[PDB]
Amino acid sequence: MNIFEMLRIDEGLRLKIYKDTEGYYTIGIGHLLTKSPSLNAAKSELDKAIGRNTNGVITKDEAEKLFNQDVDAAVRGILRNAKLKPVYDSLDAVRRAALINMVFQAGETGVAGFTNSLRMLQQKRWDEAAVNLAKSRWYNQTPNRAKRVITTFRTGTWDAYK
Ligand SMILES: [Cl-]
Ligand SMILES: [Cl-]
Repeated sequence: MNIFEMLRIDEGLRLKIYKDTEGYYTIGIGHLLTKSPSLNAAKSELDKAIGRNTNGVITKDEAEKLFNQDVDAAVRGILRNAKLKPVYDSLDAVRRAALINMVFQAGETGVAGFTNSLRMLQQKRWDEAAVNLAKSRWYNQTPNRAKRVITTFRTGTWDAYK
């Protein structure tokens, strides 16, 4: 198990424009296109991301390419974040993957805002961080996914994904 397979599990794969759980325009493996209500604005962002007139549909390869870029961006965003880098450097390899997963889903600002939980993670107080991470909109809106992420932080194994 690694970050790519983990996220592929949590986000799925769709070759056609679709709405995420919040109702936003998305494509591929969780690649948010836009937060605007317009399908057209979405088609436009897609074409621009792919580099061609797509018509709301992409190939598997295209999807995997967006995916690789987004995982890369997530990691780099963590290292560039003053609040995130420290937690991340403190963690083992599995737990690091759980951090990247939250980041990829909720944006860096998003995560950087879980102040108390980040502190708990850094202190290695697993069980407490889990409880604290659960008191969030993030958990309430996508509970089964959040649950997987949280177990990963709690245990340090890939058990929730196996
Ligand atoms: Cl892009
Ligand atoms: Cl869920």
